[PDB]
Amino acid sequence: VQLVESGGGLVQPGGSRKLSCSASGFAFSSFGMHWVRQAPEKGLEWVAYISSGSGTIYYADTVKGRFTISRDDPKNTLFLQMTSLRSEDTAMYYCVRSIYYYGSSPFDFWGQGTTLTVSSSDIVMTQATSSVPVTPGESVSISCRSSKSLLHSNGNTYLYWFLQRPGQSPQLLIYRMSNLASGVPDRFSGSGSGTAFTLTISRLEAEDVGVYYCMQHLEYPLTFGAGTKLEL
Amino acid sequence: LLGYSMLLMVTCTVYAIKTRGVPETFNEAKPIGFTMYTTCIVWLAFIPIFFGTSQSADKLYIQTTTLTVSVSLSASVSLGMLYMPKVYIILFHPEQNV
Amino acid sequence: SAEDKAAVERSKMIDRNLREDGEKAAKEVKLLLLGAGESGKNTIVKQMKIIGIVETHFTDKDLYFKMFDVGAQRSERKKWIHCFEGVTAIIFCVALSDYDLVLAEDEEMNRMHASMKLFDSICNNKWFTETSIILFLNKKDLFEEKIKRSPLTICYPEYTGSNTYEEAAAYIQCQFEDLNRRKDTKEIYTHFTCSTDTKNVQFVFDAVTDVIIKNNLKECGLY
Amino acid sequence: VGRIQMRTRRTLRGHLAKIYAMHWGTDSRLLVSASQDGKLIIWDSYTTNKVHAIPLRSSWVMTCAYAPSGNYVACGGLDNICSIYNLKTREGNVRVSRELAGHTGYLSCCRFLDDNQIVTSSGDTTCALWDIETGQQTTTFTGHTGDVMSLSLAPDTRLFVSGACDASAKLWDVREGMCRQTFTGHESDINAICFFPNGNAFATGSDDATCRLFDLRADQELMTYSHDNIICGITSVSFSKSGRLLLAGYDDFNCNVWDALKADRAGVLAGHDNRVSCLGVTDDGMAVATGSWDSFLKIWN
Amino acid sequence: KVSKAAADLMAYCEAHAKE
Amino acid sequence: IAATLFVVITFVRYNDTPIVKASGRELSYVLLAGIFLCYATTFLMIAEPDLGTCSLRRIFLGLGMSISYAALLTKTNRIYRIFEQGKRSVSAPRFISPASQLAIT
Ligand SMILES: O=C(Nc1cccc(Cl)c1)c1ccccn1
Repeated sequence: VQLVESGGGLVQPGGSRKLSCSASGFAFSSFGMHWVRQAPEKGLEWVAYISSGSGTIYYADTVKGRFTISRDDPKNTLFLQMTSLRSEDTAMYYCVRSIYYYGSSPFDFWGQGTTLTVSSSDIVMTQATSSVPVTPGESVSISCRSSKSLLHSNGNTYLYWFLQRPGQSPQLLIYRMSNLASGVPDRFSGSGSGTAFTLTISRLEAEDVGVYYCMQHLEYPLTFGAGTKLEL
Repeated sequence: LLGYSMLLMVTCTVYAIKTRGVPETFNEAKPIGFTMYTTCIVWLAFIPIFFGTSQSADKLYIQTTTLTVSVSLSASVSLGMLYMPKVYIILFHPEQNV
Repeated sequence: SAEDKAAVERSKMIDRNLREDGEKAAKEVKLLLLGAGESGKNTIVKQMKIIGIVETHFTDKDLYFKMFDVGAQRSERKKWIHCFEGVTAIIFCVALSDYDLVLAEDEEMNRMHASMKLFDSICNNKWFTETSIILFLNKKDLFEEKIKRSPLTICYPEYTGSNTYEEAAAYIQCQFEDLNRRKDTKEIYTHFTCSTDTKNVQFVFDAVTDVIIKNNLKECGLY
Repeated sequence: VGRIQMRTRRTLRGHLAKIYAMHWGTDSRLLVSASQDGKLIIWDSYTTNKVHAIPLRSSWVMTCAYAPSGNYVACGGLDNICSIYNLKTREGNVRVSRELAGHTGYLSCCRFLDDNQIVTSSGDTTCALWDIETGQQTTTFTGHTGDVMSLSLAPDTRLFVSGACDASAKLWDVREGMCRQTFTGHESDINAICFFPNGNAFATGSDDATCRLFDLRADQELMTYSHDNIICGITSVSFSKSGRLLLAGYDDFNCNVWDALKADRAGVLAGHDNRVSCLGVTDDGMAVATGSWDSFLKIWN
Repeated sequence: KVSKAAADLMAYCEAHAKE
Repeated sequence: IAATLFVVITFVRYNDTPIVKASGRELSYVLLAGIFLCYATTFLMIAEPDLGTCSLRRIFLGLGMSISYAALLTKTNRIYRIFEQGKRSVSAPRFISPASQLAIT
């Protein structure tokens, strides 16, 4: 119900530093834990994922021995065990809560995260037309690309929709098959035939400025939008 | 073959002495241990006569006869002193059969 | 298939929990407790405490017992008891202190025969005739303070015997244990009760063990 | 229609104790079942996995219910309280919402009228209407002659029938709470209760193999679907969304299916090594489910 | 009731390809 | 052989008696057939030492010194478990089913 990141960050250049976010107010025992990482300027990308019981050890396409995951289910917390350092590690790490079953809404609640500064097949799904300066009430529309179809023969589209307020944790708007999730308010919708998706928010108002994401969940390697730059 | 049989006998004996707490209805512990020991005695009697008459006449007359006699004696001891008391109770004393 | 694999793995994780929960339930022995109106069915449950169905749990020699009462539930007893099929032992409690009554306040029957009308019924319905029927003889102490008074002839006209505990005790078994038209599979474990002693729970363990052993013996054609 | 014998597409294993409860949601994709191991388990015939497994406070639970929106689940049993569980929770795990107490009678049917109202019927000869907000009996249905253990609702959410096992078959109303219609003439205690999808018919299943249906507008006995050589009883009954198919669960280790007017056997669902105590059809009408005492659940599609 | 029984002429559990 | 025939005749005639049921009626014909083979290896040895007979002697000896004491061993283990497990659980010690015992033997 409340997740905050701690453990360190910006301790020294070139020195490994493992970090962990504290969790509270939920089981976590039957909950998938992600380690989706945000680029320093724009872009929140996924690097690790563990399921209930530590059965699933899916990793990102940048496979390396330094990237590990450990489910602190007994502690309800989690482990990262960071090793070495790289220029790509200058980023903004978050924490993700997700569950997987019919009617479930994965990626509901995300923690505030912390900034980690370091010194010296895939859908990709980047919002191409991510620049529409419009005043409130203009019914903003955001379109994300898709290399192939996201329907895995199950009749639903494995796509997630996000909303990231400035200086705040990302909030999911509608989960797969274009249905509301996380108890977010109404007027949040959007769908398309195939390999083409759009955003439909009518009765536009404030408290929606920031960056938007377009996530695929067809298989192990996940991806999101590079960045949306729609403001008021 | 005799070593495998003796190992099976040892397991039977350890099992029999483990299951001694069963009441008299299923108390197949003392007869089983007795049968194990009797078969062991029969085989230990078979070993010297079989393995000693090597450089002697009538080796065929001794070895095969003593081996089959020991096998028959072990089988007879097992069958008789395992089931014959039960057959006795069944068809000679028709009062404990209920 | 990432979510489908996680959903499939979720069922496997739950299945492991079911096996662990089922293993505990499998070794747990179910006990059915029943009786007539104030027939001592509530006095027994107060014995193995330290050592509308209410459920009590206690441990006695690596056994997890669980009683399921019936006094607090008033419904059609003869048609909801199908859920209790498979209960290892059915503890029946009758107090030897109420073999007299002014009718029944609801019908024309004394408590002794009314209790005997439930003991026979519970061992004749085609749900419980597999394991056993455990009987408890409550109010054993107060029974003597009524046997030298008005005898058992009030309830049992055909009673012909002495007027002591030894003669009376043998009769009690005949009144209750000899209520089975079938004796090949069902057995009655008649044994008295102690007011302030732990021997009552001792009779529970071995009697439940005896029917448990016979249950395995009855299966596989070995009994 | 034809001789549609059976088609066991899948078998839902995992259960260990006897099953007396099975309900299907409005999405035609989720199934909920109860067992005596104190573990209420929610299934789904599309994938065959345990989506939720909420432990049960009373192992004697004899009934199940699924909310129309798929957000609540209820249990009854020989414990006299309805433990309402909210499926959609921020914490994720399934937890109890409110315990509906005040029955003093065994529980075997508590259908979900809506996301807020419950039509819990108990074995103390009286039914009740419950409210989630206050946890008190809004209505105090009384007037039956015996214990009632099986109800069935209607799509319009404005009428329900409470049938006790004494040839009562009393029809009540959700609001005014009085017996508007009564059907009598049954020769044995009833155990199965169903409602027509159209909302203008009503059938019963008793422990005499005499599964019969009646009419709401006119109180008379329709075709009784007389059995040929069946002497056992009936535990569960349900109606398909088509409305021209009768399905009942019998005590003779099998199930039988009839027609609306033919009143003849149209298929045997004998695939369970025990008596069948559960039956239900999806609101859409695709696939059928069956629960029994051998801790095995199967889907007939 | 007869009309309601035949109302769902395009129902399931008779012949279809969907699971 | 005569004693074994008498024993099997007695055991199959009174096949419902508890005393023969208590002795493992399922794992009793196997033991009696093993004793029969142990007896018949004597007749086999008496015959001519042909290649087939020489092989059959070894086969009979190897089978007879083991099948009887495995049927007995299996029965003992099963009974011990039945009572041993019943001291702490109701779900049976393991596969004490007659088909299981045969499979173990
Ligand atoms: O002779 C016997 N046993 C034996 C077995 C192997 C080697 C040796 Cl020197 C002795 C024996 C056994 C039983 C009774 C009498 N006697």
